[PDB]
Amino acid sequence: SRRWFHPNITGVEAENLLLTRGVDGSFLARPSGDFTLSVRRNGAVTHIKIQNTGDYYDLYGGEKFATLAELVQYYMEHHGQLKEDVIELKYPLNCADPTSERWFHGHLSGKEAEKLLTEKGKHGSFLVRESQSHPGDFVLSVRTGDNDGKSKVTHVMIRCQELKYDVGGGERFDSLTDLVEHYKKNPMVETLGTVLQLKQPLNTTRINAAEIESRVRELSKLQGFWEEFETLQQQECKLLYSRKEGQRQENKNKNRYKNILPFDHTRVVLHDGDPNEPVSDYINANIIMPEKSYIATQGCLQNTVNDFWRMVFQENSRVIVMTTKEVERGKSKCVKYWPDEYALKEYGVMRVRNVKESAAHDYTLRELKLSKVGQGNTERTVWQYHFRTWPDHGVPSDPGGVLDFLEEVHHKQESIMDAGPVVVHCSAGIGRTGTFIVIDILIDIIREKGVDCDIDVPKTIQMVRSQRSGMVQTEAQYRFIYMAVQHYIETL
Ligand SMILES: CC1(N)CCN(c2cnc3c(Sc4ccccc4Cl)n[nH]c3n2)CC1
Repeated sequence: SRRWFHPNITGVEAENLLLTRGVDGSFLARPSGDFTLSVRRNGAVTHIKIQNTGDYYDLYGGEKFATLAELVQYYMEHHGQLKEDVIELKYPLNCADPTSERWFHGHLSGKEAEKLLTEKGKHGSFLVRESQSHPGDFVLSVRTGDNDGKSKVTHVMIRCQELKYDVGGGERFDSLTDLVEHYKKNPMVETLGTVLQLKQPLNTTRINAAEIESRVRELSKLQGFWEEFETLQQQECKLLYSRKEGQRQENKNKNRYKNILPFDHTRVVLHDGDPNEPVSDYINANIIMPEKSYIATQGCLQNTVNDFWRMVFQENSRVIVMTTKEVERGKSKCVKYWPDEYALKEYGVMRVRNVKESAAHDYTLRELKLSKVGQGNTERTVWQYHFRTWPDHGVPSDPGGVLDFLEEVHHKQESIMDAGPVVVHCSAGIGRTGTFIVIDILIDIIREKGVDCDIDVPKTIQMVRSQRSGMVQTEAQYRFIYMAVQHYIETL
């Protein structure tokens, strides 16, 4: 449900909430790109800092995580010993705000809402807005139907009385979300039969590509970007798919970050593994396919370089995108899994030759030759695109170089008949990596359909996040994906 996240409270409001409405074990998370976990223990409120500069959520005195929901789930089911004394996350302190619900539109007239539902709704599309006739109340607007008169818009008053909500009779809810949830499971039936089924929120995030700059300006006033992003973050609770294989003891040492793991149902499975190793089928990587496909994976560790090259070989991948230096801020992010220029190396049963490096402003290109040892004729060229100028924290101020990069990469991939997924990695393989993949997916739509096409940035991000945890980490990357797509639209 993710209700333990309060998008707009203060520290003192968080302590007050935990001391007066929580008990020991009660907790909540809140933003300050930094966040805080606030936890009551022994009648006192502690605040634990979470940092995310773009690769993962770094929790002080804890582990690193792909999403806040996975962070909370870990410390609520595994012990994870969040210590400091031990800090236990027992009871979510739920937030009642509706401001990051997909169906909440706050300020919105009835005629604007009828038009929105008319132009872009279907039977069951709905939304909730602030009542204008009755200050303080709210309105639920639903579309139902099959301009032939076969459809209609129905409005329903939501009374707000003593901070509780109701539709004029029956139960009174502590939040608009509790009311919507309730009347989603138990639809409202009009007198003459029509059941007001709340099937899906009206989609407002989808735009036509030509109007990108207009939306980017809309999102840049008072900020709209943060609202839209945090409404996406609110959807991360639906993506807690199992990641059992990555948690196996034999696979623990193959994870760069212990708790950042691939979903079981999209992970890359490696076959033809030597039968000597009990578990030879595992790597930290997920197939990403827009629903050109991709593999999103972490930066190699010394002990997974051989498994990485089994992946590349097995999937017929011909292009690798690296978006990290080998070492950043003095810390290892990816071991050097390719040979020096002109050299030849064996990695297990795989052999790689670095044929030639080419240096451009933002990136180096390494032309690798990959084959299986003892089996001539399996050789194929793999092109390694190594973006080197990405900032250690945050994102670039201008998307130009990233776009020139992705364009080259796309043309290489397209030029190779029956090439496999493009491999993309950074350190953890979710933040820079998801940003680059999402940008590439959006640009691909436009490449094929021109500027006269529909794009939906959060929808695409959600779709990539169902295939690997936390794809796209921060609001800064979110804005950067917009800004990149804008700049691509204006170069055509
Ligand atoms: C006015 C608002 N308060 C409410 C409506 N708006 C949305 C709508 N949808 C989302 C998502 S998710 C998502 C989007 C598209 C398809 C599928 C999914 Cl799951 N994240 N943020 C969002 N904001 C903007 C802010």
